[PDB]
Amino acid sequence: TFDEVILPVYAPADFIPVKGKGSRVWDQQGKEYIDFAGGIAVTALGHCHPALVEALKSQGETLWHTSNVFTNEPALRLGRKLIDATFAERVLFMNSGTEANETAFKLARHYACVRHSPFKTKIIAFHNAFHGRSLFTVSVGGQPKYSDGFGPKPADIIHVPFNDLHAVKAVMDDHTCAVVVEPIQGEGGVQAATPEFLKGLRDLCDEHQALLVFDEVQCGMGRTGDLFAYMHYGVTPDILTSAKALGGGFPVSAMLTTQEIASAFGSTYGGNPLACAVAGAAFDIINTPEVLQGIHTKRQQFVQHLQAIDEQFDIFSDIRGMGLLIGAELKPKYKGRARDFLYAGAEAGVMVLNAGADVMRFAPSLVVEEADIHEGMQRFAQAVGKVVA
Amino acid sequence: LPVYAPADFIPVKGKGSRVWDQQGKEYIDFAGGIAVTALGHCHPALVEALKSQGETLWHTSNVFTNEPALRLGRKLIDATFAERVLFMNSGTEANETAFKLARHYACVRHSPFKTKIIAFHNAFHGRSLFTVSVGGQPKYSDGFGPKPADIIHVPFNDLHAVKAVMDDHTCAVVVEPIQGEGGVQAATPEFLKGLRDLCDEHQALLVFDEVQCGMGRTGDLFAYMHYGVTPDILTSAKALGGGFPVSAMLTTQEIASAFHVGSHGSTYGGNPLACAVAGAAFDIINTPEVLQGIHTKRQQFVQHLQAIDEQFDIFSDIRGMGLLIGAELKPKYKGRARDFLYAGAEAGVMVLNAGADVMRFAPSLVVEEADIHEGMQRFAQAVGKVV
Ligand SMILES: *Cc1c(COP(=O)(O)O)cnc(C)c1O
Ligand SMILES: *Cc1c(COP(=O)(O)O)cnc(C)c1O
Repeated sequence: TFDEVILPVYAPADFIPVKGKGSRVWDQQGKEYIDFAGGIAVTALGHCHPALVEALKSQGETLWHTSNVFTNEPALRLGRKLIDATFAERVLFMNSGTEANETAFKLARHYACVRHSPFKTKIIAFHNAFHGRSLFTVSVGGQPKYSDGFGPKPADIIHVPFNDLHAVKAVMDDHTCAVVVEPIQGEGGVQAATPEFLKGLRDLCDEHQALLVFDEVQCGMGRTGDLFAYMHYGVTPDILTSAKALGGGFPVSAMLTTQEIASAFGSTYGGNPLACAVAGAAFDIINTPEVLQGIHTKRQQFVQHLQAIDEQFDIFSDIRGMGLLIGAELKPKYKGRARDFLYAGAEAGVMVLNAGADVMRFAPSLVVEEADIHEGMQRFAQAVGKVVA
Repeated sequence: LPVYAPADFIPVKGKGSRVWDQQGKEYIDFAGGIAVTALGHCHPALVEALKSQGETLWHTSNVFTNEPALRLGRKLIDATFAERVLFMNSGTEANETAFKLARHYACVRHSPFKTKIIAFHNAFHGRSLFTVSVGGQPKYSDGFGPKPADIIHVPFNDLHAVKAVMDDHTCAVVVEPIQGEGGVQAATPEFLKGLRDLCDEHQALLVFDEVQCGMGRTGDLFAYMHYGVTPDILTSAKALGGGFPVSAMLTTQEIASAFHVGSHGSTYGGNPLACAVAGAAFDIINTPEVLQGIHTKRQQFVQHLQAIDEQFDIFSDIRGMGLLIGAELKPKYKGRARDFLYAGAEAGVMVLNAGADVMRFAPSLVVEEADIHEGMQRFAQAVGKVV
């Protein structure tokens, strides 16, 4: 049915998920799967979490939609929660990570234009970066194969290697408006920024009067075991973007910044009432000491399994990432074959991810039960075993 | 300039075409959150779809399909020229997908140099850098650094201008069959058919932005059906989810095949919860009875607007299609649209603008006759206060 209905932009699994509860999912044939993928780090509280269902139902019988002309109570409440918990003084709500990034990039550009010079236009970004698939965001993204072939790209974007501080210093000048970076490049093989690199970015932005833009669409909202990855590093950005985990499955996103920067464009703008209600309930759960502590407990449970799998099958050269964003890089013998293990995983009843062709990625619910971790990782071990044999 | 609500106008509850704020003041909703809540607030069918799917499955990623998405895709394909659909979150994203597709199709089918996009003055297509550059308001596209190039703007309804700028290096013509933001201006039959013929001649794709005028708004499922002019690509949002963030890009198999695995496009797009709600909305809007009702209701609004002009002498033109209504103000009241809107709010009726000279109405497609009369009596009161 897929090939007959929707554009040839995706190559989906043979099975169709129909129901989810917690970190378990069922297809049309009733086959049960363990979810270590979370729809690519989106369902951070699992499927149909009672508190998120409650919020959806309660707001759903009250008010769904206002235009950006009006504010609404769920948006104001969520805005306040994000402002109180972060560096942010102002928040702008959208629907997707791409839109949040569009907003952040446009703001950095416009801030430079009005506060400094219309010629202050250079955006520094990184190879293997992913920021979305709109023309602008994909051009800021560091994957030419995704940005090629759509006509003239928005100009004045410069790409250098991730974690290469000297390259950044080399390209930055008084005509630079922003540095855009994922504190951890999720799609780009789960590579975390070094402390010196991220700190260095802050110093260079300060020097050249450019804005440091953190894309935390994937690595934000508790993913790393801190509310946002920047908190782990102790490096404060000028602008931050958040989505995916923000709504635990509901299409929602946020752009966070200071009042000084926001004024280039109330403490909150926009935000769908239904979306913000759900994101509010999601925030309330994730931003607790115990949930954040548990993310680190759960990571080591996952990592110990991956270490045991490697001890058995000689398969991983590296296990990396932060919190419940986990990357397992394949050894040279299994290079380029990440998709093979993902497919065998699904056959064994476990849903995993890739991060390029050389890396297995895990992004489960932040509250995934210990029992589900052990069962799912046993399934993945069997899947690995089938590929090896 | 921009219309913003004060601290004492915060909507907290909606029921049908009525809205209440924090202080419990009741409003009649003729705005629909800018033509979004096409079935009113908290419609029982849409609430039921939201709640039931909400207990089952909200989100899988696009490396999976889902039943609600398949069901909705099938319904759109069966009812339109479309053979393939791509689901996204917003009209902007749908337009991004459409414009990228037209560009990529030309690149692979003809030439990497076939890049020109023809768009129109006063057009609105969204607020991403690309979509706002295709949009026809330079004030909204200025000041964000280098714009994506090869976009040419000409006046809406000016066929000769289009003919003049089009060539073998043109990949697309992008147009709203009715320009909603741009003063509620409908394309003439000659103009829109002319666009089809020119796109045929130059092997360019005709892209209809029906984000505002689509999904029943005009009294047809899509505005293109009224005109009898079939586009190569169509975009839909707003009314599609009746308040739930959802959008769709509609095209043929031949065009869709230009995209391969990885060409696009989304994390949320194709969302099981979104598509279930949109399915329920589609099922209600795409019925002869609701679509007939839209024309009945339009005339009820128009008769009130005519009566207001008879008493107050404020309108020079009443236009639009279905329940997308534009009422242009007379020269003596140029630039007063915002003031009539705020006076409306004071009188307990929510209306829109379409530029500083035009009043816009985009109510629920099933707005009750009683709400129409009451709300327009409130608006007639608001007008009297202004004049
Ligand atoms: C997934 C992701 C995005 C894209 O967000 P959408 O919701 O797909 O628009 C952008 N940036 C990063 C780092 C991401 O991981
Ligand atoms: C409202 C509108 C859009 C924007 O859609 P979003 O959902 O706001 O991204 C684009 N084009 C037209 C014609 C519109 O009316």
